[PDB]
Amino acid sequence: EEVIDFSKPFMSLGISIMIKKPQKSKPGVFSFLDPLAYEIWMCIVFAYIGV
Amino acid sequence: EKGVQVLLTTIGAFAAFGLMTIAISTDYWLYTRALICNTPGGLTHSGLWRICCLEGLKRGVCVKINHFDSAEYLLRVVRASSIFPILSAILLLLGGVCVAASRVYKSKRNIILGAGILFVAAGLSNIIGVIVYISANAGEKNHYSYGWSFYFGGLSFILAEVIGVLAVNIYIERSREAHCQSRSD
Repeated sequence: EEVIDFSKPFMSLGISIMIKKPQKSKPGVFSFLDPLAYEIWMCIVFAYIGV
Repeated sequence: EKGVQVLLTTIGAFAAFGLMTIAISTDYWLYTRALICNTPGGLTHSGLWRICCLEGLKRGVCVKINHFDSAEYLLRVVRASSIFPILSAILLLLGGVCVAASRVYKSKRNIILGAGILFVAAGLSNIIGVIVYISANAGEKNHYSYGWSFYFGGLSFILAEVIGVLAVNIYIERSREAHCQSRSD
């Protein structure tokens, strides 16, 4: 701008983040526990013990 | 009788060992389509170690399989080593040897027991190897199929379990005979 003259921006932008699209993750061993949180499983174990 | 049961046990041990060695050495486990076939890809028949192209310009050439996330790494290692089918074959061999010894040291009755334990453990190891193989093949190129080597492994598993049953029955009969003879004496 010190040596030329600009116009008002015709397109405003900024820095941003590019990532690879999340894919269907390869199922993990012990993915059969995913429907319930770990805390539920531990409470189940200790309720079994207590009962 | 006892003799025929022992004969069946030894025959089954030999047959299962042979089938499993054949399946391990053989390279006809999986029929699929692969990118590295010189033209989604070309037909291939694979195994545990090497893969061979069929119906292609590079027909008949067989090349070592290029394997390669901690769990994925461990699975790849176990699949590459194929330690579980090999262990199954080794345990079958040792069980057959123990049976042959039982054909000599007729007094020691805790031998035809080790044979049965080894046969059952071999069946379990074969199950594990099959699971590992199937899991590792999958990734994330269709209409794939399994060959006669895979079913040789399955037959080996079935035979091993059967002969383990027979060996345990033999141990039962022998221990019962000895115990009844002793108590009545």
